[PDB]
Amino acid sequence: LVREEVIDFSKPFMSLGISIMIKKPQKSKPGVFSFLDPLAYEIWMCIVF
Amino acid sequence: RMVSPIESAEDLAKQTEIAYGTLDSGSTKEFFRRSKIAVYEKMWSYMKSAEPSVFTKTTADGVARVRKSKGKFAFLLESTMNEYIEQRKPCDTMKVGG
Amino acid sequence: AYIGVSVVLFLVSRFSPYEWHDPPNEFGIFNSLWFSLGAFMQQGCDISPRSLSGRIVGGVWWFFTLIIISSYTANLAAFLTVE
Amino acid sequence: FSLGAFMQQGCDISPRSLSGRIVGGVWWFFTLIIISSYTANLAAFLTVE
Amino acid sequence: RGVQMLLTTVGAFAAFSLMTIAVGTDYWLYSRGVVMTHSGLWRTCCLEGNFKGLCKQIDHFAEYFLRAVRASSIFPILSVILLFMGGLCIAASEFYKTRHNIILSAGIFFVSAGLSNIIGIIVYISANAGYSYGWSFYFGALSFIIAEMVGVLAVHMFIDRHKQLRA
Amino acid sequence: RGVQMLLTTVGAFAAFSLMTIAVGTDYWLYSRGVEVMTHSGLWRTCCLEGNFKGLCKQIDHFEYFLRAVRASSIFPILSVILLFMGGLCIAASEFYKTRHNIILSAGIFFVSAGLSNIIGIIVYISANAGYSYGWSFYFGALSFIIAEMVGVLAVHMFIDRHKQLRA
Amino acid sequence: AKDSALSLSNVAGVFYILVGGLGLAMMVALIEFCYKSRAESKR
Amino acid sequence: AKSALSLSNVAGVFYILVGGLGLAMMVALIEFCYKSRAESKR
Repeated sequence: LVREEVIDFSKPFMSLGISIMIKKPQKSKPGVFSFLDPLAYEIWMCIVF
Repeated sequence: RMVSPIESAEDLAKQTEIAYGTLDSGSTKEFFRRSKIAVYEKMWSYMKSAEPSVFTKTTADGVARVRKSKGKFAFLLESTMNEYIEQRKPCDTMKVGG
Repeated sequence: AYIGVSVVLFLVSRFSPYEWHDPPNEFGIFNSLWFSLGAFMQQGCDISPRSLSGRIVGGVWWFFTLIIISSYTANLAAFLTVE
Repeated sequence: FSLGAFMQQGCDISPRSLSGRIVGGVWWFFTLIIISSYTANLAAFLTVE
Repeated sequence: RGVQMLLTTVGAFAAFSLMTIAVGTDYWLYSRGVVMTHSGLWRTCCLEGNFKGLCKQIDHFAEYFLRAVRASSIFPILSVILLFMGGLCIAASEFYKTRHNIILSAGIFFVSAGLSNIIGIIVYISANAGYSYGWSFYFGALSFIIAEMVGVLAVHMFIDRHKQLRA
Repeated sequence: RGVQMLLTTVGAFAAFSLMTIAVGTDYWLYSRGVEVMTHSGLWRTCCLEGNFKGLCKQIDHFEYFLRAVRASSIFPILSVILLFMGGLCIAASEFYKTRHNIILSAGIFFVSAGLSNIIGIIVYISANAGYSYGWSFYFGALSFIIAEMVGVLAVHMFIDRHKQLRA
Repeated sequence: AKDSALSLSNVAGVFYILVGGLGLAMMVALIEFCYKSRAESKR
Repeated sequence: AKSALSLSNVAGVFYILVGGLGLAMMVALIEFCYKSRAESKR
């Protein structure tokens, strides 16, 4: 608005906005107990029961 | 299959493990300060009272902070610049959400 | 881990004189090594520990064997599928 | 004994001598590797056509 | 019996010396770093280039717990301590030939030293994951094997002593 | 002997009370709903914070059979009923000391109760598929464990009574 | 465009569990032995 | 507003297991009742 009050703007030749930039997700170091990952925690609990 | 932690604005708003920041002085800063939308209200509240300060001197500093933070920092910036940086080496950053 | 498990099984099975009162069981060092090898291969039919401590050792060895062998098969399948 | 070991179906008797136990253990290792390879290659076949 | 005691003492000394050398020396791993270097539990030394022979303390610093346990090297040192205690028990057994629980204590110490050696090896390798292995790593492994064999010997000696008392 | 009666009665009461509290309370699952963080039980869901904090709302439970079973909560309630009947059998065994079949009955009830518990859990979690777990869920799990232990005790006591009678 | 051998770190937890179980078995056996030894000494 | 294997994938086998346990208890109790009735009438 401030600029438009002193100069004439054409229509937007390219539209943009505010966006979020994050580091690309990468392979995570396996956890100590990652060998339980294939089954859900509920499966293990019900197996014990 | 690698899944990003953040997928939208509200995802950033909900969590607190990942910090986010903008330029110290720029259009994004005023947009967040002056906003009237609850999600951006809570983002502005988090950002203004963030210790240490999440704001950066320049865009390059924000990009470097994102790259070196091991995914614990998210930079809010123009979509065009975000896309451009995403397509440049070392190709370790990407744009999320709308 | 195989060596350690076999040694600990022998120790907990045979050390105490209050059970000798012929040996209390069949778990010498040689028989402990045989039991551990068969357990890892998932083949043993011969003897299992009867004491609480021997059964703890056997159970943890069994869990280790299960996880390791499932991991081997799964990673081999992954190799072949990816190629 | 050899057939039961290969099919992974237990055993009535097990060798008690050092040499018999060497034979049994090496046969068991062979069986483990071969059966795992069969299952893995079958999975690879069924996954990718 | 004399042969068994001689073997137990020699094996205990061998395991203790091997573990002490493995902990003290700096040839656990060969890898590229600061350019091809050999590193132990504490230091990294360049074996080629201008700075050949220059050693630098390793910069160690759930993940924090692993890094702390690796930096302290609590488990290799605990294995050395347990081997020393087992050797002390074996030595003291001669002075007190009627107290048969000293042999049992020595056997327990040796088995526990082997177990802590296993834990230390696993922790070291896992921390590194986050190349090649040198002669001190295999000194530690050989120490583990000898410690387990000596523990088996000590337990056998305890059993034999109690069998003799029964008869 | 009396120690076994005491343990069985105390465990029966503990399991019954734990199951009743778990069925009655609302802290089974922590999730997000009506948006806002909420804690929900078998019947009600309440808001943990916001402008409606403290308000509770009946859960809208509507395979049709799974939905009906989950909504009725037939299996947790059946577990509570079976624990009550087992406690009644234990109490009655005091007055009729020569009727051993009461003790057996008690054991059976407890075992059955445990099994019912299992099914309930399996249904509950399954119904959630179509977060975190609160202390009511773990109260139910502990109730299952104690019920199985008390059933084992009661069966042992029946066996001991019949062995004494046999001699 | 937007378009292996599992290591010890993948299975470290099961090794820790195994060694902990070995230690627990040793402790249980030693506790029982000590209890029986004191009982024998008293009797 | 807008990996792991879940228990819903393997719920049927849990149901089968618990049903089999109930059936086993039922069979054992029926046999016990039959034998006890036979004993009483003798």
